Amino acid sequence: EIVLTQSPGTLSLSPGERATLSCRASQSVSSSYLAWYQQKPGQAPRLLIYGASSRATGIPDRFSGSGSGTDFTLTISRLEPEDFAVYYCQQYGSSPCTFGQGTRLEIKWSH
Amino acid sequence: EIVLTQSPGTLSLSPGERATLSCRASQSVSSSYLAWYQQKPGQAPRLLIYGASSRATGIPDRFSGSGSGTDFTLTISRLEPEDFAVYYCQQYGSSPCTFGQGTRLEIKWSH
Amino acid sequence: AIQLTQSPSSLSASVGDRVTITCRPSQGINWELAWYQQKPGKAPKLLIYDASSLENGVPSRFSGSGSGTDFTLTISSLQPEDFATYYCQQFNSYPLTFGGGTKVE
Amino acid sequence: AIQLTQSPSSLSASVGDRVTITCRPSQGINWELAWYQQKPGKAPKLLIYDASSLENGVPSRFSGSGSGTDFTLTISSLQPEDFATYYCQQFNSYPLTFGGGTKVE
Amino acid sequence: RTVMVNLNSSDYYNRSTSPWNLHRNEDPERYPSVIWEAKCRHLGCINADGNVDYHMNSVPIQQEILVLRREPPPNSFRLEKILVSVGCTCVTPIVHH
Amino acid sequence: RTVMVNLNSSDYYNRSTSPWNLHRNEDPERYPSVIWEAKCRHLGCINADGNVDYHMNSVPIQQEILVLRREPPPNSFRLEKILVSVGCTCVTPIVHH
Amino acid sequence: EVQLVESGGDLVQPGGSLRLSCAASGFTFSSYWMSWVRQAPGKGLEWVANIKQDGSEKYYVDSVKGRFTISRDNAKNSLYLQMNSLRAEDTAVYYCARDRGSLYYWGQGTLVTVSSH
Amino acid sequence: EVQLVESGGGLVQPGGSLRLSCAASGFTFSNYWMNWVRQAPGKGLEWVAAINQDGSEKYYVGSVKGRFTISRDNAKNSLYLQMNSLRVEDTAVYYCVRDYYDILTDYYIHYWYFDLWGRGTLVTVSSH
Amino acid sequence: EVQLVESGGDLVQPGGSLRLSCAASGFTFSSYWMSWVRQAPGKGLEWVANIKQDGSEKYYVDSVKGRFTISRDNAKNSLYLQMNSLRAEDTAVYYCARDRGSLYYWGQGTLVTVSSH
Amino acid sequence: EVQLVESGGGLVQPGGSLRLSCAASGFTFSNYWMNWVRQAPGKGLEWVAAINQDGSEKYYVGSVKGRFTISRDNAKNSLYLQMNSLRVEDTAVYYCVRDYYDILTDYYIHYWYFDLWGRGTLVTVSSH
Repeated sequence: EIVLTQSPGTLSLSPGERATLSCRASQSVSSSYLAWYQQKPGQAPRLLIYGASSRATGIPDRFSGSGSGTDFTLTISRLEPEDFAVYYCQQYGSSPCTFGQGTRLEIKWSH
Repeated sequence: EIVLTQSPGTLSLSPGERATLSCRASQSVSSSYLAWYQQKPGQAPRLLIYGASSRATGIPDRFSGSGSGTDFTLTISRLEPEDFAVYYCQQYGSSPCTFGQGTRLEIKWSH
Repeated sequence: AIQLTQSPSSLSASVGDRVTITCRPSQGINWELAWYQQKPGKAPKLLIYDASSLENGVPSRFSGSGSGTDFTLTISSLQPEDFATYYCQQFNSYPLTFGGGTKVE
Repeated sequence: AIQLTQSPSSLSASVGDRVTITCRPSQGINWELAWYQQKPGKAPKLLIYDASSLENGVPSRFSGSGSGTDFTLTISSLQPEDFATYYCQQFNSYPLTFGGGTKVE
Repeated sequence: RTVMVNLNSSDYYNRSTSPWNLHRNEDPERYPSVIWEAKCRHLGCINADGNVDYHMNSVPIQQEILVLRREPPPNSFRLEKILVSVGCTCVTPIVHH
Repeated sequence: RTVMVNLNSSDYYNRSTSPWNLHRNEDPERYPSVIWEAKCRHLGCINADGNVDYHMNSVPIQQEILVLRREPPPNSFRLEKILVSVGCTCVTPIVHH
Repeated sequence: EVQLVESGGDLVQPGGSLRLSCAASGFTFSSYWMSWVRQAPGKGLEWVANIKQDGSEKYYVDSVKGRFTISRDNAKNSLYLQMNSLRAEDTAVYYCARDRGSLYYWGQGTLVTVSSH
Repeated sequence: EVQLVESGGGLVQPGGSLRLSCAASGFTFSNYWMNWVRQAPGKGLEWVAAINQDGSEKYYVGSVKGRFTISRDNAKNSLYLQMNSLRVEDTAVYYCVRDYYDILTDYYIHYWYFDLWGRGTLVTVSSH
Repeated sequence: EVQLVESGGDLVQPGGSLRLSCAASGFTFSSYWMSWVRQAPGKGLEWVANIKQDGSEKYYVDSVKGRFTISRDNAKNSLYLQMNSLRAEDTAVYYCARDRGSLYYWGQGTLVTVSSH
Repeated sequence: EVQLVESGGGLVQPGGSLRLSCAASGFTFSNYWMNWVRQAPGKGLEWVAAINQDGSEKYYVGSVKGRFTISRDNAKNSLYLQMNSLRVEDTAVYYCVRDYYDILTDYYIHYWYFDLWGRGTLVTVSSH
């Protein structure tokens, strides 16, 4: 099985800043077959990204992805409080499909 | 892969005694598909046992086998000095076929 | 030489239309008829062989029927990409021949 | 009712012998002939269907030939286990019928 | 139309990771009258260790074949085409181009 | 003898662990005149991670089929039987009964 | 595996009746035709009758018409042969076999002896 | 508007049985592969089972072998999960999801990622 | 993948000669028949010639007999069309295609213009 | 009398190539699957490669992918091992072995164990 490890566990940034989330794989992920989901508190997950870099429909351009093999990133620009959610990566290049344990994103005030 | 671990590493017994050699597997071996080979110093291996308990042709009845799953034994009775050899187990129930690291059998005089 | 006659020479239709082209050989063949689609400037693409068998990768909207001296090509629900020229061809006897064609606009 | 005639009624051979049994229907059938091997006290075993096709699990030493009114069963190299009675049967028309048999000793 | 016609294992079924059994199919009016058809032994596949695995599936390989068939009826015949299970393969939900 | 005769995917090839390609085979004198035949893409099998594995092998599933063939020649026909590669399976050297 | 088990064979006097059973297992009984083939002691094979999956078609050897009746109970995976007005010539081991034309699966047989004593 | 609506969740004793249903609307259900993904309370997402368009192919996570069964009724536009011999570890929020697919060169390309999620249904396996 | 690349097309005067080439790749060239099909500007398709794998059999459309010669060099994975005594009617895009009866694999074509100026 | 006779072994520099042959006599070679098993000096037995009766199936240990090739010439009653891009770790005694087989229900049952062994041929990969 491909084990996906996400970083940081919890990320705290201010509105307007840029969040970078990592997804690392135990073996190379085939054909960049890596997706990202957003799960806001009390809601079901929503697909954000597919194929490492393509945006799902209705997803704004401030959400972006890149990566290949064993390392992938999800970038969220112009962070808004509504972005408070757990973000999961999921590969679909090896059977069974697997998920990372998630990155908890939280918005804070800057001193 | 099925990893086969043999015991003891070296076994020293006197002529006429009975030698017991163990072959343990990391996962259950299918259909008792476990063989034993004898490799005398300076010679190629010779098949002794197949299917855990059946004797190969020309093999005397003082060589016997038993076992299933993850534990198998090879018994050599009326030990003779000519029995000085490395004995290997080999499974053929899972791909790739694998061998144990061997048991070195040596004959000694009794005090 | 077997002469192959197509009908109509040309035609006009819209997306979703059920289009039917007809090939008629000079002498009765068995199933030895093939159908082709040619977009302008490109090499033809084989749609049907053995009068009724769809080729590898051809959409199911294309279908073929016929025997002897009457053969048809059908496009159940015409698509924007189906606007081309269609040719029938016989492989019954040498020289192999094609119909005059049918333009779809 | 199609009558099936076998020849010889019985025969003797040794291990390695090339044995040939002959079935002859009253009226010409196509390929609708089957061949069976019956050891004493046991149910028959199907060897051949469609006059010449070997059944699943049957050794290649068994072969079948024939058409219309002449049909044969061949055992290329007779084995110690092939000593049995062989029957032909037709599936051309009702009632289905069998030949009188051939004993192999 | 009518045409006149004249007339004429390495045991993968057991060594396959998607093994299969053969089931007999007989019609005395069809040529071939007997067709042995494959049926997958499992839902999943056998892994290298000989265990059933549900990360993959055994699926049958079907094929369209020509058969002769008596009409209606043993003198005249019809050429017909039927779907036949030939063996099994092991698939996963993933498309590897 | 001569008999008169009247006349009439889930994409496993990519999702299979023993994937295959189709190769065209044409004869204008044969019915079917076109037969697409399977060829295994690899010597080994694709494992669950998408990598080639040589602890197993892709092998083709062959089948004996009926075909019509012009004699010698388009009016008279001969019923013939040929060997055709339909798909691939994944085997190992081990027989699992 | 496919198994066919005949029963019912007995010693019966001429003019008597006997009902044979054939119990099937290892296949979907309702999907296949079933047959009865008999063999007189020291004699060859003789096809008797067959029956369609839904029992809507039955076929008989001339010598058994009127007397014998083939039937099946798909629920009970069983084939039947009701043998009335039994004649001496009916003495045979009766076998049930699956399918019509070429018979691959057979039972071990059941013996029917028609004799007066 | 596309929607997946799960039902069937509840509180069961270990060893208990439960059946989850998920009703699909707004799309052609028979065109999609469907999965069950679970999330243990306060924990991550884990794949449970997959089923193709006609249910001729069923895939399972190892932890549920011999216990769970994925099924579908394309006429009822529903996906099911028969959960037998339930364990405390099966305690999670169960989501039904539809798999993305493309039609390229007129071949159906299934992709094992989820473009639509249900709201989820809670399954609590506890003896006390 | 199967690729067929024609070349050789030029502007030639009536009575002239031209040799067309068709370079194949993606298949065992020596295992297949090859064909030439032409298409006059604004006109339909016309089959010209074909050639057996070993080049032992060639077939021609009547209008090209004597003049045109189909040939192949399996070593060089190439099909050829030697076109002598060129007539105005020979003006067409010439395509090479693989096989005989139904043509699945075609090249992009090479243009031959027979005109006096 | 049955025999397997290996040849081809020697001393090579890392990166070197070598070809081992093994000649079979006293039996019908084309009836057997054949393997190459190796033994590093003073160490255990390790499987290298397998080949079926007609060479339509070739199996390999992962450590030799892209480097070794098993082959056979059934007319020459010989088995071969083309060893390219040799490494110090390939230093061993290479044995060719024949696989046991049964004919049961008139089906060929191959068994991945070795009822006959050659004397072996030494392959030393060393730069100094």
